Amino acid sequence: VNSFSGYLKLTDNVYIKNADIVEEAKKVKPTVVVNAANVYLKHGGGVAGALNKATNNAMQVESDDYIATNGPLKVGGSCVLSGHNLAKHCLHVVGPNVNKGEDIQLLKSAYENFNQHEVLLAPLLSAGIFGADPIHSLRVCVDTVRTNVYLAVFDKNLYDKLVSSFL
Ligand SMILES: COC[C@H](O)C1(Nc2ncnc3[nH]c4cc(Br)ccc4c23)CC1
Ligand SMILES: [Cl-]
Repeated sequence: VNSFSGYLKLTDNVYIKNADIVEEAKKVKPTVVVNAANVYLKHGGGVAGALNKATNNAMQVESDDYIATNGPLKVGGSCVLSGHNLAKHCLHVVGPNVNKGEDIQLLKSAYENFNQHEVLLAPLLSAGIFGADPIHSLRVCVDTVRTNVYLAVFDKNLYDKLVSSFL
């Protein structure tokens, strides 16, 4: 039993809700919140901009030190950093950005990072400003993630389309 509330169950292990991931993280304080990161951990907009803003820029400060030490992530890769006031940990996951020409096949590799964590609160990777089809992202999520994932979808219209079209 866990504290996630109001989710629709899609499969044995995937759940979905129309919710602002920032407000959801603040309420649940999950062990892991997933950020829709880029390789530079520059949290300017989309989900990343919103999560970082909610930490009062502490996520960005921590991220800049991480990059100075380790260099950029790989597309499809991830790193675990602090969850600040939102979660115990933040899993920064880089899905391919279609508006940069990145291989959509890398989306499966990106979701594989979720399997290293038993339970996660997450957005749909590569959706939003990353330019991928969210219906496809949900399909890859369901077919790749085996751990327990709670997906927060900000847009109500998109949420209804994802549920109604789910196979
Ligand atoms: C149609 O594209 C939206 C997608 O659902 C997407 N973004 C989000 N997902 C889940 N929680 C979220 N809280 C936010 C707060 C701000 Br401000 C901006 C974006 C998000 C956000 C890309 C995954
Ligand atoms: Cl977004």
